[PDB]
Amino acid sequence: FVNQHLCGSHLVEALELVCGERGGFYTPK
Amino acid sequence: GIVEQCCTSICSLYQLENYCN
Repeated sequence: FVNQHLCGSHLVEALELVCGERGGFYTPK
Repeated sequence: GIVEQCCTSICSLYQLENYCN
């Protein structure tokens, strides 16, 4: 991404930083 | 692979850019 890693809930939070819309990226829930 | 590509490391946002489908 840019500095944080992408494992655990860090990857999901990174998807929101990319687009930001719900049901737009991988949303495990 | 995108997540497993650098899950235990820091690759680049250019990979996650393909997660807005």
